[PDB]
Amino acid sequence: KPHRYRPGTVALREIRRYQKSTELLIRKLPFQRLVREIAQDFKTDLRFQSSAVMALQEASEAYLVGLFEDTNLAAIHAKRVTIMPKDIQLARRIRGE
Amino acid sequence: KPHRYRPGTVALREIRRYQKSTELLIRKLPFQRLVREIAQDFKTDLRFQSSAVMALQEASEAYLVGLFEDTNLAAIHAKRVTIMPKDIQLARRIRGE
Amino acid sequence: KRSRKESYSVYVYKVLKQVHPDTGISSKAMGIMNSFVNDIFERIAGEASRLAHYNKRSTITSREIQTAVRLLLPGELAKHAVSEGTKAVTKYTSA
Amino acid sequence: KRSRKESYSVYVYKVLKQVHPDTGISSKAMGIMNSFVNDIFERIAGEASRLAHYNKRSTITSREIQTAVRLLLPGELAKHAVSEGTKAVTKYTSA
Amino acid sequence: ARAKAKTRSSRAGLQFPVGRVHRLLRKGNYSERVGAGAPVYLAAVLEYLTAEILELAGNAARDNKKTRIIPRHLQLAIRNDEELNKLLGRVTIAQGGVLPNIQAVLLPK
Amino acid sequence: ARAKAKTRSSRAGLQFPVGRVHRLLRKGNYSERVGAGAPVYLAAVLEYLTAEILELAGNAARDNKKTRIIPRHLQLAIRNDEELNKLLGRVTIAQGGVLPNIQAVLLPK
Amino acid sequence: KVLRDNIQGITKPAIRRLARRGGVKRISGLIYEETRGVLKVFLENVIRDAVTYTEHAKRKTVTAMDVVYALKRQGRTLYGFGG
Amino acid sequence: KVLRDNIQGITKPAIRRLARRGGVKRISGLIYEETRGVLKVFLENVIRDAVTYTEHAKRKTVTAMDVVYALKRQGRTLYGFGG
Repeated sequence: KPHRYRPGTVALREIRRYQKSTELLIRKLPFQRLVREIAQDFKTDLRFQSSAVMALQEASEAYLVGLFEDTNLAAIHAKRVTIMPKDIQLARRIRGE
Repeated sequence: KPHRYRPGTVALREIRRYQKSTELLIRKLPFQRLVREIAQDFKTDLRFQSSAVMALQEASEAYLVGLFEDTNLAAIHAKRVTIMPKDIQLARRIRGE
Repeated sequence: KRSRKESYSVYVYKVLKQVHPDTGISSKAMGIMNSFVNDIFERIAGEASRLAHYNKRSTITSREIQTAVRLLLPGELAKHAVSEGTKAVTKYTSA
Repeated sequence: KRSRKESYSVYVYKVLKQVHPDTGISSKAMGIMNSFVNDIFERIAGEASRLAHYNKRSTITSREIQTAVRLLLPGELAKHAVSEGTKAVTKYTSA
Repeated sequence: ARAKAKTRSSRAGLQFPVGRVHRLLRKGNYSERVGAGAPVYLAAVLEYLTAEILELAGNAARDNKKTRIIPRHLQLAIRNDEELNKLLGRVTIAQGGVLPNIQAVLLPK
Repeated sequence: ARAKAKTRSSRAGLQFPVGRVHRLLRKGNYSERVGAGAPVYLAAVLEYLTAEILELAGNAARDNKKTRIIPRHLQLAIRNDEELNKLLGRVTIAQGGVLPNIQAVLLPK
Repeated sequence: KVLRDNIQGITKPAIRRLARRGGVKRISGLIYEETRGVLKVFLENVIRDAVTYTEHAKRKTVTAMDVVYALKRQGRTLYGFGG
Repeated sequence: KVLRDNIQGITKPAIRRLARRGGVKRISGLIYEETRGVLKVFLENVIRDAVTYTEHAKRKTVTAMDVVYALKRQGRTLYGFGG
């Protein structure tokens, strides 16, 4: 019978991997397209330095990392492990967003 | 039988009173004693403006009031109504202190 | 007499009498308005000074303060404050 | 033809060689060191400026920056920075 | 034959001081040089913010049947406008207390 | 007819530039005047901070057995020092990732 | 040249990778679209600021300086991009 | 002259009424000593800097202006005492 891990240990191997590794986690082209889409709504005909796109990429990944650490603290606070919408709402509201 | 209120009802009236009220909630001269005790740990025989002690007392009440806003949010986050030390520590950690 | 301690007292009093003829002000509320005008002045002036440094500009003008309003002030507060800023500067240039 | 762009390369290079003779540095770590020293310089300079304004002082002395680094640098780093800066101004005044 | 001393706030039609804000830009040491329209604009922004917040303060005072602004009125005026709340999230009003808000879980059924 | 130029970086014996820090203080527009000991003190603090963080970076890189420090090493250095974490609480390091910190309940058994 | 639905470009496994770097074991299914919304609002804030920096600068290309500076104002200071 | 215990000077009913202003309906018994410590730590952060302001100005008297500056440097700005 072919091998299959129990739920969770693949998640922790991912935890150890992308906490141990450093590389970018969002696919670069759709993130660039999302940024261009948002900036098109504010002032028309914008172009982007590529380094600016990777700068938004690093900053956005780290911002989500901080939020997901806060929701992790919220989830383990609520005796849970699986985070919920009200955890992000709590994290944003306590931080003041 | 003497009249008797149920728990929390007087607490809720106290709530609506203290958001309705605006005055200081810390005793003035004990707070002055505390701030002198903390001050003499850094520089001995310090002297205080009474306005400075009142400003410290207002800021301390503000800090604690906002801290219990966040603590009440964290308590209702965990499906509880009574706050706990882990709620205060959670709010303090998420805030960035 | 002593050294004069500058404030924004009569100015805010004129603003209140323009917006509310029958409503009064307390002294502690006036101290909070001094704190308000000083804090908002500090925020706008500091961020607009940094904007002046970033473009390597020796001048802070109405454009830098206008941009600083767009950064700091949210939404309709921002665009309305832009509107009264433009009416004020056009009235001043027309003397 | 190009225009010179300033960095903190050589100073961080000599410091890293002095604290570790064998250890090298990547380019991105160098950019982060440039950003770090720029951020800390701007923090200390702004706080020194605010201390200067608050007592109506138009000068920045080593006392002002000592006050600032006592404000910002937490705990043991504060007394060590006080020690190195005191030694530094000691050799500067003695020479 | 010197001209009459007119005031720049009245020149721009304002109440807040063009001259004092310009002097504080010169003495807050924020640039070497300051544009002339900048204090006029900054005074306009300050006067408009104070105008809205004093309008809400007078409205709150009329709501509480008081003819004089108390700092409680100021705190109620800050916290009941969400955009002014976002402007002043980190700022505490002296003797303003806090806005009356009770979470619905706390309230009984 | 003129003395040989010898830098105040060498006078203090600090490799951080006293002249350049003084130039950035004058052109960063923080006061009308700057005392001469202030950039010396600031450069000493700057060199101490850089020396301490680069010491931790070199130690962490040797712990990873790598002779060149990388932004991952900078993140490992900063997050493992409580005073540096206090200094850089809200500061993000590019491409450094995060300190490995798995909460205790997340571990199995 | 028209861009219409790029918020879905931040894929669900990309959100999973982000939460793995943040240290998350289990992610609910409702999480992905609202983290798209939260990240959307965050980029509205920082890109609105950077656009104001840009149009203040009278340039047409958003640069990394404007990005890092907008993050710097909001207490989200970023190193490594020339700051 | 010396003061040993003013942590108990912030009494338990005072913490109770502070949390009543905070919207807290119910308070655990272990809250009070912790909040006394937390307030003590917050006052360490404030008063250490406020002192450093005072001997920066070579003064012996702690002023309200120093307190205002120390609070606003932490981003906990207090209105009503400046000037």
